[PDB]
Amino acid sequence: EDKMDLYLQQGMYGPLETKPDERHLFLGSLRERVVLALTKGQVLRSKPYKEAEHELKNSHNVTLLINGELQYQSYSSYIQMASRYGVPFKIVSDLQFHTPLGIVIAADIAVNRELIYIQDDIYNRSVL
Repeated sequence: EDKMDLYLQQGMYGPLETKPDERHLFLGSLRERVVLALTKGQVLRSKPYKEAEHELKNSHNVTLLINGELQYQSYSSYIQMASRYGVPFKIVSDLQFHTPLGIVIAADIAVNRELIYIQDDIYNRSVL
C-alpha cells in the first residue's frame, strides 16, 4: 500500500499497524527491536557502511539479520564486522514477502529507536 511506501521513503519512523507487518519488513524482527536497517541497494554498495560498523561495535545482545535473497559476496563484509565485535548473524531464508531491506541489526529486547536508517542517495533510489 501507498502508506507503506511513504513509511519507507521517510525512513521507517515509528510502528506499523500490525506485528506481522513489521516482521515481514524487518526480516522477522519487530520494529521496537530494530537498531539499524539497510536497503538491498545500500548493502550492494562496494564500500560497506561505517554506520553499520558503529552499531555492531556499540551493541549489546544484537543479531545481524541478512536477507537471503542477496548473494554472499554482497554481505560478507558485514559478517566480518559482526564477528569482529562478537555479534552473531542469521541468514533469513523463509520470506513470504519481498522486503527491500538487505540487513537488519536487531536487539534481543525493545530499544525503541526513532532513527534506524542511513539517509543517502542510495537509500532514496533503492528503498521503493
